[PDB]
Amino acid sequence: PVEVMAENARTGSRQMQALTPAQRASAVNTLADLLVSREKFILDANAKDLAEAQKSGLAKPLLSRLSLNPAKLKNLSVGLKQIAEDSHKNVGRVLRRTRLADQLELKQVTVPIGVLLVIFESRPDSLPQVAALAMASANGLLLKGGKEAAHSNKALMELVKEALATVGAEHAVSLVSTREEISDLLSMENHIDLIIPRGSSDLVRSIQQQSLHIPVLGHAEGVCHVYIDRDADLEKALRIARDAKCDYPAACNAMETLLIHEDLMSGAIFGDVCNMLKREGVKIYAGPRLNQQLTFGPPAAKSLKHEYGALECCIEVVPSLDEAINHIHTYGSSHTDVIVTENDAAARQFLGSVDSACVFHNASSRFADGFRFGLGAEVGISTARIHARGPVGVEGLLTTKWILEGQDHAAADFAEGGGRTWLHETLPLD
Amino acid sequence: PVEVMAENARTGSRQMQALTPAQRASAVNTLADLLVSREKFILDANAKDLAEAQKSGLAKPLLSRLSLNPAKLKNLSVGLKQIAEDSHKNVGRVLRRTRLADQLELKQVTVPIGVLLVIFESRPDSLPQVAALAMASANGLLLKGGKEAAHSNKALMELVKEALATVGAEHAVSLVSTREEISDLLSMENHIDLIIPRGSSDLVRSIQQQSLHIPVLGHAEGVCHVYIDRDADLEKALRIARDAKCDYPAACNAMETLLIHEDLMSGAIFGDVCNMLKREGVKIYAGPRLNQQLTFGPPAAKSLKHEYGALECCIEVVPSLDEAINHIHTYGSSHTDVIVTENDAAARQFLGSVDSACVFHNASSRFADGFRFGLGAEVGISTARIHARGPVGVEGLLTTKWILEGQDHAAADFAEGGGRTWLHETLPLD
Ligand SMILES: N[C@H](CCC(=O)OP(=O)(O)O)C(=O)O
Ligand SMILES: N[C@H](CCC(=O)OP(=O)(O)O)C(=O)O
Repeated sequence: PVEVMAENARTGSRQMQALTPAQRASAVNTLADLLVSREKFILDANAKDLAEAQKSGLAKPLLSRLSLNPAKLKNLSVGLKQIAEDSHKNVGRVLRRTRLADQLELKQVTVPIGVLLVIFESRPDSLPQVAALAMASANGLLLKGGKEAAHSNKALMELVKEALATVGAEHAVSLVSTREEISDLLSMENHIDLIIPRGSSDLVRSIQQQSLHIPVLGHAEGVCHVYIDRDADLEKALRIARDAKCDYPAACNAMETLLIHEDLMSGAIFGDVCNMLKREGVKIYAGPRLNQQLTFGPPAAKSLKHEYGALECCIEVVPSLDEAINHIHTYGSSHTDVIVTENDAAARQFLGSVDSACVFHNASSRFADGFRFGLGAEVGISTARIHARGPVGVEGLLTTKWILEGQDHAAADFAEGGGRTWLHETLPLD
Repeated sequence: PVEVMAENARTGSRQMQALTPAQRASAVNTLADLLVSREKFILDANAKDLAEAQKSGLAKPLLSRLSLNPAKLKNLSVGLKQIAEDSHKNVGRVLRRTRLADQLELKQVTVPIGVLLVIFESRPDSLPQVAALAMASANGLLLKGGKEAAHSNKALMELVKEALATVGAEHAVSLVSTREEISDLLSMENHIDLIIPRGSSDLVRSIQQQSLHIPVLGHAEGVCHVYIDRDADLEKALRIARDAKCDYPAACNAMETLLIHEDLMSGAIFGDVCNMLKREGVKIYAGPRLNQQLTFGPPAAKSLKHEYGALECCIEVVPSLDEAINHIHTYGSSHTDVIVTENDAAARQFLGSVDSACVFHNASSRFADGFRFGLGAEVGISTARIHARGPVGVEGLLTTKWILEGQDHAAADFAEGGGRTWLHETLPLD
């Protein structure tokens, strides 16, 4: 069934709630061990299921992401080991230690979010990742993929279920797929808490539109942007654009535009970068100001708010750093940004100005992946205006809960009628 | 108009964004000064407008909350002074200082939320509160009340507008009311960010239903709950129920139920508490188990998930502490809770168990107001599953923004093809 799953999930969440000390670390340890001890099973499952899917040939991005080999298995094992190691005290943590009057102290402890419902096109290299995520943040977890690789996902589900049942006393994790009517449970409320799409632009778009009245994660479209300044040496910009566009054209956080100080048009930079893009075979559009400054020009642009995911990168140019700010905040989804120059003043004003999901200074918008931030294995990428930004580390799955241990106190007793006063002494947090 | 207001708001937000050092503190200082220097104006405005509204006589809760006197003005002045004092460094704060490789350091700075849209029935003792809130968290602000007290609210708007224009160089705060079609702008997106209802149960309910796809605040219905244990001396429970129900029956966070160890039914506690409730004239319903244990009994109960706001408090009893947990998590909106006993073991298990918006140990659910937490003047009360819980302090209006200042780095350069490595040295945060 469906709802009984969610309730089993909540129950088990509270079950494993009181089991932090070396428990869940040991749990994901044994999970890694099981991952490295039942490989032939899961390897052959993935192989046969993907092979059976090949006869259909539904789409090359999927039919590529579906891959899985012992290398990826070693990678997942080591990543989950890292999560185990650094996941010591992400629950049951204090954040403030404050007193009000005699024997009147409070704090602000951490606590799970509840019953998450992750949705992704079958990239079965993800399932154990998020499973360890849940079992480290102790918040029980549902899962829901697509018909593709369903058998392999089922095998991984057996994996994680056994691994949890080792110690944990409850299967506080479940899979529900095979025609489960995304709109049906998506419409349901008061059981699921955080919808974490991961698959690709299709899922996140279809959700953000479809979804209504539910806390979600995941951005809309990774419309990056870049800037270069009159005080930037060129070869920087060159290799930067290389890392930016040349590397992984289908990446969510992959750059999709560019912007340059108009004055340095007279620096041959344009020719260098565009000849380089052609050396790497990159389709080129541009914008109105570029249509102005030159005669022949690359083709027109459909809409500045587009996305390509392949070797295509629009290009505009403006005179004002502030005009740059206007443009970034007007068109792009403000998922990312970057500045390249040597002056700090313009740089620091910029960094202090834009409200993207991050900024950089002589870096590569390919940097935003969490793993590159030493942030522990991320769970997604958020661009929403609340509760999480950019790389959503494991901390992006926790909330607060105030506790108070008084003796005999009350509200009216603190008024002038009683001998109760406020102190607000911020104790050293334990 | 409407949208131009929102855009003026965003512009001014970024305007005052780069003006932290003693600027906004001075701004709210001068705001308090103006509040204490143009009283006759605003006092007479409130007086005349409320008097004109009295002829209608729309509702006593409103026609009571509408009050305003020099005492309340002194109170607002001192509260905003407190906000000024403690609002030094809530923006431009670092949270982590981490390096990856040579000259590759990052951080995680704070940043406003954007363009908030607060909605409340006209309690004009609120407007300057939230205005100082915005101007301390630098996030520009809209405002939208009801037709009542519109003139007084307009006067306060003149107040705050002049106070901001003193220094701030932009009116990054605006009012839009007088028939502004809540559903119209509520439906609008991509300009407003956080909807903060404050008025009363009516507004929050009508919104939560009406609202769709927008980050909101404010709970649904402050269905509290209480527990008492077989290891609690009675007079505690007595004065606790006093402070709980007797004080402010219409309070959002006011208790609405009760629960007692069934064994101590044999302790005359029931008679004491109910005779006390009658001494304070409290309407009484109860629940099925109580219907069982006694014969005559108070009347039936419509639905356990109800709310009264007046001298009415349902009462149930269960044997199992865990059954208590089940009940709290099943019926109540889990806005609050409290335990009263002397054993820590049961107490500590409880506190570690329930997932309300807070818990207590020998306190009064009237405690949850933020001001009682030394938390600075709150802005609302959230019960949502994300981003804020219980007392939403001023910190509940801030987000994150990652910055990076590298030299010439890239993503592929960190692979084995380059001499780039990861360090993850958590520097001492500045
Ligand atoms: N393949 C990813 C890097 C590519 C990336 O941008 O992140 P992803 O969108 O695949 O989660 C990794 O292993 O860190
Ligand atoms: N009147 C409030 C206390 C009552 C209360 O529960 O808070 P409120 O719902 O009025 O914001 C105060 O001044 O702190």
